[PDB]
Amino acid sequence: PLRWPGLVDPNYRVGTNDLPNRITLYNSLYRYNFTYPTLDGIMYVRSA
Amino acid sequence: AQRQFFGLTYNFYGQPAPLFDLNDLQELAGCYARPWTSRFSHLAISTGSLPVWSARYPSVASRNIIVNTLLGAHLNPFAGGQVTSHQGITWRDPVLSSLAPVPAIQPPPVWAVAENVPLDSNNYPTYVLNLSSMWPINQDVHIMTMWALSDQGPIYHLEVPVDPMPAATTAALMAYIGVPIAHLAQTAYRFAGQLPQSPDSTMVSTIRWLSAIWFGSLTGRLNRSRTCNGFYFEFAKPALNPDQAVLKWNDGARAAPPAAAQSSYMRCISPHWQHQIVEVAGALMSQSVTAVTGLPALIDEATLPAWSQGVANLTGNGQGVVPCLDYNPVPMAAARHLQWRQDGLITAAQEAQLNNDYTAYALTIERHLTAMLVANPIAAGRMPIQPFNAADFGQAGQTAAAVALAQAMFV
Amino acid sequence: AGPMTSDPHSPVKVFMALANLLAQPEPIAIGVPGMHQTTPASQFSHPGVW
Repeated sequence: PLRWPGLVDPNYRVGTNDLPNRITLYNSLYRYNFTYPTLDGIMYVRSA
Repeated sequence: AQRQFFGLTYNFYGQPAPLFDLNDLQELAGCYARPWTSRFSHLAISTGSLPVWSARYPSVASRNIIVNTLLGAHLNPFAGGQVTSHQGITWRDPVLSSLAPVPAIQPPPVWAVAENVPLDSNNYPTYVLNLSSMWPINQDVHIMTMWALSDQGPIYHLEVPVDPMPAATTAALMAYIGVPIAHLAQTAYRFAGQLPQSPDSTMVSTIRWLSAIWFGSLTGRLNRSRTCNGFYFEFAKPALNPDQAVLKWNDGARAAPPAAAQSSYMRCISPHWQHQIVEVAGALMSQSVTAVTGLPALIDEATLPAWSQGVANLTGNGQGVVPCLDYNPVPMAAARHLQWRQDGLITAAQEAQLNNDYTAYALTIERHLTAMLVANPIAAGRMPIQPFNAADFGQAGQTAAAVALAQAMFV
Repeated sequence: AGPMTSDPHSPVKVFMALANLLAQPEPIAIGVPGMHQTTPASQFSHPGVW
């Protein structure tokens, strides 16, 4: 069970690990939806 | 820009020497690289992604704490006007670009150890003469001072003007909507860190507002029901991990500006801050503003540790003195929840549940930290976590006054 | 043709248009951080940048 604390441990808290010593295979993470606007998508590109 | 700063080195908690080993220096400022903007290089969106739970540096604040202690051993030029060496390591150049072992031919004088050393920029003229390149030192020294001045949480400053937000800040914030607090804090640190800026700059006002909004939402005064010009912060569920906040903009009712300009100093009164990312990011973000603009006024000595009593250019008890408030997260959370119920965002049943969840969460942080301290006794020669006593987790502090300030701050 | 349109910002835009053409002979201080007398007038499209 030690490698799956976030799956079987009743006392598991989101946002914890033991990374420098052991690797856990089931965790919680973030995901993103960044967009990458071009320069002209930022400002009025024309003459100023 | 700003051609002058003042500072104060750390305090030895009874120990005879600054608390860090060679490995700490070698890892946290090695490789002959510039150490002057590294504070966020070892932070991320959340604790789950960080190795802050075990081994060396077993706390969120641990690394930055050690950094501050490390700097205290090498900031002598701003105290005595001369570069020195400590345990065989010194600066490579008068510009203080980086550290290296001492040369064998003409070693600099060995630093005489001391604690709580006041610092003046004027003691080292070459700094001003090379201000354009030595600017990053200003920010970090300020940060170190703002932390060194207090036990438990670091100190930071808040203020709200009587005017509405300028358009420039509005547009900037409208691009920072979905960003978590940690990323926001990095940009503020990155901005003020790398090149001189005048206080009359758009970013400066922008970050100033962010600190205000963060606190207002932290106290629960700013919510979906009531917002500052449409902005407010949203906090994660205590049932999973309340140590997270993101920016939000909303069509809710807008709070009126205060009758007069409000300002004060703040700090966390309880050890929880050492392992709570929102506290660290909020403090650093707020401190960045004061770094570029300097301290508006002397800090009140009334509620500060003994070494902080009457520090020149930093603390005072006279007329021109701004009080400093403090709070404990647990009572703060209860106040925030209560405000939500009164605004009608939640029912009474939910409010009781939220208090139980948050208290349970906070208990884990305390239990982790207290166990971590005995694992790293300060007598070992390095301080990964600031010492504390068990009763410190129970202090209510000035929390009642704090929410009162936000009450007056966002009418 | 100013007052014919329905854009609330139309008066300001009309004003700035002339201001752009008179930047050299009649320079003035536009007390808005982030704007200048030579900013294209059509872009003054918000309150608070008045």
